[PDB]
Amino acid sequence: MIDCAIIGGGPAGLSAGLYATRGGVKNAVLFEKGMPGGQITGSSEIENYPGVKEVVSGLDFMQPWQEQCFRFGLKHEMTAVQRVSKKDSHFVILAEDGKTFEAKSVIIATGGSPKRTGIKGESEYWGKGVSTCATCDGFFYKNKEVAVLGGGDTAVEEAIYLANICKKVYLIHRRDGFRCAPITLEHAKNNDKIEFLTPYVVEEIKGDASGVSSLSIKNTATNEKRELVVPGFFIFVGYDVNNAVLKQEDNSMLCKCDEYGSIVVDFSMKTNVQGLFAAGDIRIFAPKQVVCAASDGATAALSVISYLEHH
Amino acid sequence: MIDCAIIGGGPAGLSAGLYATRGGVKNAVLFEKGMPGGQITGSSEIENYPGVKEVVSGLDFMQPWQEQCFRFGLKHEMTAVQRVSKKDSHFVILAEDGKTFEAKSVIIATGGSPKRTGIKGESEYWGKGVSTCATCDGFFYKNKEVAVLGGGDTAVEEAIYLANICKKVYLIHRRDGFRCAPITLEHAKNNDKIEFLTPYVVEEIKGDASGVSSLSIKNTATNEKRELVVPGFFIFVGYDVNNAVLKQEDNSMLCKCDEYGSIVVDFSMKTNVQGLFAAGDIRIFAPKQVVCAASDGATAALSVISYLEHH
Ligand SMILES: Cc1cc2nc3c(=O)[nH]c(=O)nc-3n(C[C@H](O)[C@H](O)[C@H](O)COP(=O)(O)OP(=O)(O)OC[C@H]3O[C@@H](n4cnc5c(N)ncnc54)[C@H](O)[C@@H]3O)c2cc1C
Ligand SMILES: Cc1cc2nc3c(=O)[nH]c(=O)nc-3n(C[C@H](O)[C@H](O)[C@H](O)COP(=O)(O)OP(=O)(O)OC[C@H]3O[C@@H](n4cnc5c(N)ncnc54)[C@H](O)[C@@H]3O)c2cc1C
Ligand SMILES: NC(=O)c1ccc[n+]([C@@H]2O[C@H](COP(=O)([O-])OP(=O)(O)OC[C@H]3O[C@@H](n4cnc5c(N)ncnc54)[C@H](OP(=O)(O)O)[C@@H]3O)[C@@H](O)[C@H]2O)c1
Ligand SMILES: NC(=O)c1ccc[n+]([C@@H]2O[C@H](COP(=O)([O-])OP(=O)(O)OC[C@H]3O[C@@H](n4cnc5c(N)ncnc54)[C@H](OP(=O)(O)O)[C@@H]3O)[C@@H](O)[C@H]2O)c1
Repeated sequence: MIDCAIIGGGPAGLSAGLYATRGGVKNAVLFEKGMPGGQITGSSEIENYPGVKEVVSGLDFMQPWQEQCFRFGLKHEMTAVQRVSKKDSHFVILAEDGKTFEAKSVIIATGGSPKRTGIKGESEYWGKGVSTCATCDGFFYKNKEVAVLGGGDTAVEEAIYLANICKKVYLIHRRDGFRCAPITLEHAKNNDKIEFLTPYVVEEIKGDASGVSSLSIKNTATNEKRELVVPGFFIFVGYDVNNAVLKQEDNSMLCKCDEYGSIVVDFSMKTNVQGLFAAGDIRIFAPKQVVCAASDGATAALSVISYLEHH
Repeated sequence: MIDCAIIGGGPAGLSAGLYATRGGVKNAVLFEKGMPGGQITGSSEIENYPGVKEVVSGLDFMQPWQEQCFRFGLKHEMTAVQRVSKKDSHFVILAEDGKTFEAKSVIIATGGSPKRTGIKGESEYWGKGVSTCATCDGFFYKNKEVAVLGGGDTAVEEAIYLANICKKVYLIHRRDGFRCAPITLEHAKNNDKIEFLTPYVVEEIKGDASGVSSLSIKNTATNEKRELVVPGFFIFVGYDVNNAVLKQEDNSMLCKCDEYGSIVVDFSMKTNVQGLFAAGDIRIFAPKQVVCAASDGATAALSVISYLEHH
């Protein structure tokens, strides 16, 4: 059977594959439902991966990972995994096509999904002015004006963060009330670089081939419309980790997860199930950066190597 | 005063500097006693950093980090730091030459130090067949023979690791007795791909332009000398994390450390001291890889950014 099955081919899984195979794992298989690369391939520009000097698209950034991470014997399985289960001292991987695979160890590296809005223009402008990543994309708008959408802890915290980089932040939310921590709302309210736009909705994201240039917004109470001119629009309307593969036939989870469904790991990326590891945005307290996902992947692979030595 | 003082300019410190400054920290200073880059600059060949497909020396690998990590305003203070201390709500950085600097937050990124033997040829062939990093360099010797020096947990564990990649591992130690865990010695003694050479000392590491080619070894019970032909020599004769800057005037330690002196951190790279973070090989459970060190630096910088917003 497979020595290590890696579920997901974003930076976490790719790095895990590289490390596992270069660490002597003889039969490592990367399961990935599309082309490996993960979420960054949706972005028109990345500049914050340490050691990579030139600013390029996310797709171009991930291109060299394909040859490199497979250079040491990693195998690809292009399929959507439906379920990972533990059976005796190994794992059973069920694919959506009905195929089954068996593995001695497993690294879950399935990432997560920012919640989207379906606002007109969102799909076209995703990654070219529409972002869900303030750390990744904020600095591209240094001394420029941007808008933020949402009323939770993430939206308000990120508005505050962006206010220290951008000239001005328009915080757009569909009610006068917010569900973030009152203390955080207090801080945002007292920041002169944040302009609250409530109760508002965004009706259209406008731009051209080079990206976003304006938002059509509307006051929900008065129906007054306005065209807000900004090159960056940050959407923080929620988030869900991709933990579907953990769900067992009896509805339980494969391994321990937190309140939000993220996989609990220790510093070795070990779950509470022997031979099961996790890496990247799927795990608790993940920073949601490529370098961090890749580090988790490496760490999980090193833990797999140690586990397989004794098993 | 300085917003964030980053102590050490290896991949952890460099990545922290990049992230801190791209996150809007206006006055971030990287304290580094030499040229930034850290331990990888001793190696002649790196291939395992996810996303960098070219195989180049460690010095060349780190060259682009110099421009990139400083592109967003980071400053470099070229000095050896003697101590980091708390002073009311900020920190004082004391240099070995007596200069002092005040900072609002600090990231400790000082790495660690493998112990050197001083054996003839060790300096000459460092990073050219002499290594202290089995993950970094092991795979270069796939299906070749290598030697490992030392008799502790690290030497014997790494001999076992290398025996799963190499054709044969010679485990050389200056006594018949080992100080590793009993079960580890048992595993190694019963591994057919490990040959014990005890009690022996290595008198010289020999090579040519291509790197290491042989060792001169002496049996110290019989005084018999002979040549051992191997292209790779791994030295594991001890290790110390670089935690000297934590030691206070009153001999107390600045923050909580583990039994080996490594800094305790949470998943946000926070120590038990407010405004003090750590990153890289200095912190507990560090995998000792550039991508991991860089991930920690990024994470610590994100925590600095949040800290400074509230302070
Ligand atoms: C708009 C945008 C811009 C970004 N720009 C940057 C940036 O500038 N810098 C940066 O560091 N990061 C950037 N990122 C990437 C970000 O940091 C992510 O956090 C990172 O990609 C997470 O990596 P991961 O490997 O954990 O997960 P993901 O990237 O989500 O990868 C998971 C992979 O698993 C696959 N998968 C999931 N479920 C299954 C299944 N059941 N079976 C098979 N395959 C499965 C998915 O198809 C995907 O390829 C950006 C993200 C976005 C959305
Ligand atoms: C032989 C060898 C080969 C390697 N090759 C690879 C490889 O192929 N792949 C890989 O991923 N990694 C490689 N590395 C690097 C390795 O991964 C290290 O674990 C990594 O460099 C740790 O990074 P760090 O930033 O935590 O610490 P370090 O790299 O140790 O950097 C710490 C920096 O802090 C400075 N510093 C320390 N104390 C002070 C002070 N008091 N004042 C001022 N400055 C200070 C030091 O001068 C140093 O530059 C190699 C290491 C070795 C020894
Ligand atoms: N510091 C912390 O402890 C911390 C930090 C960040 C996140 N978290 C937690 O992590 C979880 C995630 O929260 P998070 O803010 O991502 O989001 P979360 O609280 O769900 O909030 C989502 C927000 O987006 C709004 N929204 C949803 N769909 C929308 C749409 N289609 N159009 C416009 N607005 C829309 C919601 O509006 P309504 O309010 O009108 O429904 C809500 O304000 C929460 O439990 C949060 O507390 C904690
Ligand atoms: N799994 C784990 O928990 C784990 C894993 C790794 C390390 N550790 C711990 O980390 C600490 C460091 O261990 P480590 O093995 O790096 O080193 P360590 O225990 O100091 O052992 C060093 C070894 O190198 C030998 N040596 C020292 N100087 C030498 C020289 N100049 N020439 C030849 N041989 C020399 C020593 O010989 P002598 O024996 O003759 O003095 C000893 O066998 C230890 O506490 C170890 O237990 C724990």
